[PDB]
Amino acid sequence: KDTIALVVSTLNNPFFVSLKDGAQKEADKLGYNLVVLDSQNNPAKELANVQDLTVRGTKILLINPTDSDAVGNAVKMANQANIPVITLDRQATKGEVVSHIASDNVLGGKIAGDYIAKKAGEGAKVIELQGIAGTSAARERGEGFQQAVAAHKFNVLASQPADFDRIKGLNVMQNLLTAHPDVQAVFAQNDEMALGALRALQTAGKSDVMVVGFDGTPDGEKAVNDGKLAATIAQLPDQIGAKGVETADKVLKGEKVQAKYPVDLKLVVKQ
Ligand SMILES: O[C@@H]1[C@H](O)[C@H](O)CO[C@H]1O
Repeated sequence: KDTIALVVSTLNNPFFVSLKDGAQKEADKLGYNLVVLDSQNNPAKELANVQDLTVRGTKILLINPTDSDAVGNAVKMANQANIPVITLDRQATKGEVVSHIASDNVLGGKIAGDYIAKKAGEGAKVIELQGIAGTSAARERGEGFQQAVAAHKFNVLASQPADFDRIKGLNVMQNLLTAHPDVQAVFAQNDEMALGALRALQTAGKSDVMVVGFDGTPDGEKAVNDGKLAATIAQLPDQIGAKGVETADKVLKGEKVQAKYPVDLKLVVKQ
């Protein structure tokens, strides 16, 4: 059996658990052996992971970068070892990559902002909880959101990273709340940060603030259904993982593939 490796940025996020499951299901279907390694949001750990795999008989590397710019060295190592690289969800700024599979994050950010404008109104006072700086995903969602900002004349009270993490999201929101009690809406660049922000609002007795997340994870969708989260932009993590293994199969089979494969987004609201 050929071995495909999946190096994921972290497993402490339901989104990446789903991405891993999607890849696992497809590997099983296509008869591949899937090795999963966790970089734990650490570029140093990611590099060590890739160095390790290059001598394990790995046929293809599926990588979800911890950082789009820092991952370059790891990609170049796979390149030297003649192991084809396919990036999933986040881009690699440097190094040779055969294919990239991800959502349109610029569109996602604009769509989230447009929905805020539709509910809280034009000129609304907003806070943005950004993802990990250095990732294409955070960068693109910010750009998209900025389009909605200019379009809807939003007043951005504060924008700050909470690293796609639920606990950091809670703490950052708690601190921002004390300095900006007049916030009307929050765009959280992923559901984990959105759920943390909701807990901060809960602790603070602020039920009047509209929160929009991103991912459509099981927890994210439940909160929308329970009326706590106003909306989330659903991605298809499982399909990103499956598409990665499928593309890996073609490459190994000598079939040529597209350099970029888009996966659809969907706005999710209650009802
Ligand atoms: O697209 C993914 C998901 O939003 C995840 O929750 C954080 O990392 C991003 O790159």
